Amino acid sequence: QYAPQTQSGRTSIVHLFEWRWVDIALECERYLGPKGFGGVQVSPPNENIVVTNPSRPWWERYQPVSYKLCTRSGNENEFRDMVTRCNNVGVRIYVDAVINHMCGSGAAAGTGTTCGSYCNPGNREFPAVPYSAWDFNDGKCKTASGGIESYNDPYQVRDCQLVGLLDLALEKDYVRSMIADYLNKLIDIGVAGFRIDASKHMWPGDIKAVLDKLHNLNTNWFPAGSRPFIFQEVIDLGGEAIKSSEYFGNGRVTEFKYGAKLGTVVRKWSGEKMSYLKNWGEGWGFMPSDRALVFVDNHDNQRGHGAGGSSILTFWDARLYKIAVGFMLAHPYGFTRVMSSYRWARNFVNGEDVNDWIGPPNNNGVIKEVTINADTTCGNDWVCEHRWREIRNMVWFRNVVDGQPFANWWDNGSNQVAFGRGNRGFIVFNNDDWQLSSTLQTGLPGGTYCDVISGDKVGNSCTGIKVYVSSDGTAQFSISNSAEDPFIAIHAESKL
Ligand SMILES: C[C@H]1O[C@H](O[C@H]2[C@H](O)[C@@H](O)[C@@H](O)O[C@@H]2CO)[C@H](O)[C@@H](O)[C@@H]1N[C@H]1C=C(CO)[C@@H](O[C@H]2O[C@H](CO)[C@@H](O[C@H]3O[C@H](C)[C@@H](N[C@H]4C=C(CO)[C@@H](O)[C@H](O)[C@H]4O)[C@H](O)[C@H]3O)[C@H](O)[C@H]2O)[C@H](O)[C@H]1O
Ligand SMILES: *[C@H]1O[C@H](CO)[C@@H](O[C@H]2O[C@H](CO)[C@@H](O)[C@H](O)[C@H]2O)[C@H](O)[C@H]1O
Ligand SMILES: [Ca+2]
Ligand SMILES: [Cl-]
Ligand SMILES: [Cl-]
Ligand SMILES: [Cl-]
Ligand SMILES: [Cl-]
Repeated sequence: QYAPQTQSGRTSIVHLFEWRWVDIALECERYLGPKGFGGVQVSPPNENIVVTNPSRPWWERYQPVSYKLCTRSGNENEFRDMVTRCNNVGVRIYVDAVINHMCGSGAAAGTGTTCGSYCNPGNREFPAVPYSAWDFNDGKCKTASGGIESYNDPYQVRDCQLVGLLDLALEKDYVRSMIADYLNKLIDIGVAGFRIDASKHMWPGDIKAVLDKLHNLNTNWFPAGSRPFIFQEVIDLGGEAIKSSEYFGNGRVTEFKYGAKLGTVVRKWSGEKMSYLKNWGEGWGFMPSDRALVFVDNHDNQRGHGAGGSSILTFWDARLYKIAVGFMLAHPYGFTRVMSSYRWARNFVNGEDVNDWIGPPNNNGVIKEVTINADTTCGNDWVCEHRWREIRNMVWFRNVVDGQPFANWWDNGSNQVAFGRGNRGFIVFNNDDWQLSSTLQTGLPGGTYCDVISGDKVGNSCTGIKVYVSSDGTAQFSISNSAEDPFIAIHAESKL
């Protein structure tokens, strides 16, 4: 469950948050395949309740009403087409599996659902699965309200309702089997693995019991005997009762400490400095690298949901975000996930974005297609960070340097740092309020290399900055603190 099952040599996934299946299929073919991306995390593909107040928020997709593959992203045929087309160009599909719960316990009964299935939340009836009251944890929960009152009590976190959502009785083989049947349908379609939503809210052994029922991956695209990649969403910043490590036996775990601490460092908040990153990884108290799924931001915390707070860097802070994403994609720690977002109208009231519910770009609730501009950006308010040169080229960097060790660290004792990956790549950052002008050991063979942050190698030449590396492996890096992108990255495949 720990191996990502990407094509050999492909080292990242992108979250194409709220994208439609046909757009992802096209994106695999025209972009992600050719640009070396390993895979796509998709939004929940199972039927959800329609939320009309507020009007179609993103988060309605975390309120399941059946396991039918029919959502605002598309129907089952479109989903299958996507998985087929993406796998056929070497880009894997990872599903966001919403398995801890069904919809809100206070929701109305009816067929206000994305495929038209009936449900009666008050009576715990989901006939399209089917589930009945017997399949939920209302009895087992010991709080007066039926909700989680204290994260200090692991029983309540797992057995009570998370924000009022009906909590499935994951101890029951019936429930485990209903979930496995859904996940196995997806595996047989060709999905490579799963993000297990809300894993903190399930017992590790209940998750294990579900995972033990799972098929091997489809041999049209994977070697025989391949197990699905599992990454469990567990928020554990270091000060609550439930630990990430409780989940290591099932697969990887999201390391939320990563983006929280990196954001603080890059923002230079709380006295933090980039020079402190020399021992990034387990030296910062993180989980083992071979258990970690890492990311700068995710779909929750880029809009103030989940955890990390204001330190989280996002596309709204584009300059610093590119620096953080670049550091992450260069550093060997973890398996990397890059976010791909949409814009929304933020409205901060006493520090809270009261528009944090706004759903994807839409015409009257119908999700807009992703249009591609001549300059390779996207229209219709899709941000497409994974198309930014500075991020795409660092996705390629990580593939180029795969397997090479952290090497040749340098810092100025403040916020200028550099390091390499064996003899195959080197990166240099200036996050101080003054000039960087230093001659550094890169670990690379002598030659002239294209800086892949400012440009590209195009045939015989570089379209941006060029770095001349001496025969001894040293090079000067000159980066102004007023630079648009105050970091430079070179690697073996950017050499002229
Ligand atoms: C969002 C994450 O929440 C939890 O994280 C905790 C940390 O665990 C903790 O250490 C600390 O950092 O606080 C964090 C935030 O509280 C959780 O551990 C983590 O898994 C979460 N991310 C996962 C999980 C979910 C669930 O699938 C996603 O949550 C999102 O979707 C929710 C469902 O739509 C959305 O909630 C909306 O709907 C519910 C129903 C509503 N509650 C009202 C309704 C009912 C009855 O119907 C009443 O009984 C309730 O009392 C009412 O409040 C919410 O108000 C509404 O917003 C939620 O906001 C949204 O984040 C998440 O996307 C996943 O990644
Ligand atoms: C300076 O560096 C340290 C790591 O050397 C950062 O501390 C991190 O590591 C410890 C390890 O347990 C953890 O307890 C801290 O919360 C984490 O930040 C400091 O923050 C840097 O100031
Ligand atoms: Ca639960
Ligand atoms: Cl249970
Ligand atoms: Cl357990
Ligand atoms: Cl097999
Ligand atoms: Cl996540």
